[PDB]
Amino acid sequence: SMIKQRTLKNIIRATGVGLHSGEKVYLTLKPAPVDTGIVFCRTDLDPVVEIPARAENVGETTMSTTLVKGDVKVDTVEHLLSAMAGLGIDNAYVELSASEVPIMDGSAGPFVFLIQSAGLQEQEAAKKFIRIKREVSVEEGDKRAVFVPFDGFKVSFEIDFDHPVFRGRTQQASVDFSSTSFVKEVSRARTFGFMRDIEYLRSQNLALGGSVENAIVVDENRVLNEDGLRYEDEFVKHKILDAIGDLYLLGNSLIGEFRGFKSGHALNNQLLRTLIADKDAWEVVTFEDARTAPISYMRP
Ligand SMILES: C[C@@](CCn1ccc(-c2ccc(-n3nccn3)cc2)cc1=O)(C(=O)NO)S(C)(=O)=O
Ligand SMILES: C[C@@](CCn1ccc(-c2ccc(-n3nccn3)cc2)cc1=O)(C(=O)NO)S(C)(=O)=O
Ligand SMILES: [Cl-]
Ligand SMILES: [Zn+2]
Ligand SMILES: [Zn+2]
Repeated sequence: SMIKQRTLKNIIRATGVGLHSGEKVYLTLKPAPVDTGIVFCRTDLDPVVEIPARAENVGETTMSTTLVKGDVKVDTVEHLLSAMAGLGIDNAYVELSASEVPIMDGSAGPFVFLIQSAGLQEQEAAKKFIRIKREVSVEEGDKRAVFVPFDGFKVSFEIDFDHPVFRGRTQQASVDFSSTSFVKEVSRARTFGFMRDIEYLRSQNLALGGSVENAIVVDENRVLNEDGLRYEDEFVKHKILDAIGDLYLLGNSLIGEFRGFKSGHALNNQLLRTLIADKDAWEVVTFEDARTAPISYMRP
């Protein structure tokens, strides 16, 4: 059959705290009709404020990706969006009782598991993909983010931390999703930050919810998490996870390749804005036969 749009098969509920705000938050994911996209809804507000998870609604990009509308925000959307992108969810309502998505364990793992426990539902409309037709590159300072045409979906990233826990380690990684599992090899990679910064971050209402329970906390010369890392390259794999979530603000799955060098949320969003504006560089495609497409998805 054709590759169909997907939504949730059942309502998902989760509770947690915002990484940056520390606020308790209830998250509810609900099915949504064809061509809705992913839409966040601040249900603590009346009337609610609904913000489509789209590049045009990105306000702040300092320490997380934040959506804004009116006076209102939804902070830290990237890890949830990474899970929804990795599982191929097109349409969903994401209700939140506070201004920040819960951080869970710092990775996309818990969201992936909650979604896959609920199940996905195919819908009676073709899934639309954005295919990169021409290279699009943005740079600022020593940072670079690029889309290049590629028959599939592939994400590469390089970091360069002047820090003794990072020097001599694997700071580059490349994942081609024709051969590597998002679920197994990317989704579990946790966010990370530095003990040196915590008093300063908190003085700015950042990382107020952060701890070893939801982040890899790096001290001056060692990782503080007593149970260790999930991947030897967990840091760069988390940057790949972040990039997948930020890229999903295009609103559709990508057929193309992303390469990041010290990119973060701000440059990722600048890349999306430049791609969207360079309409010669992309097109929207659908697949009447899943067998012949360059990307394939797990059973729903
Ligand atoms: C079969 C296999 C891999 C399956 N697959 C397929 C697609 C994606 C994927 C993830 C993100 C995006 N995207 N983000 C932003 C925009 N678009 C697009 C596609 C992830 C994945 O995992 C598997 O087993 N998965 O468990 S495989 C044999 O390659 O291991
Ligand atoms: C932007 C980014 C990272 C986001 N982040 C994550 C964790 C912390 C953090 C820092 C210190 C502690 N802590 N100190 C003592 C005890 N606990 C706990 C958590 C700070 C932060 O800013 C990201 O993942 N965005 O999605 S990242 C990897 O791209 O730089
Ligand atoms: Cl950046
Ligand atoms: Zn992150
Ligand atoms: Zn052009």
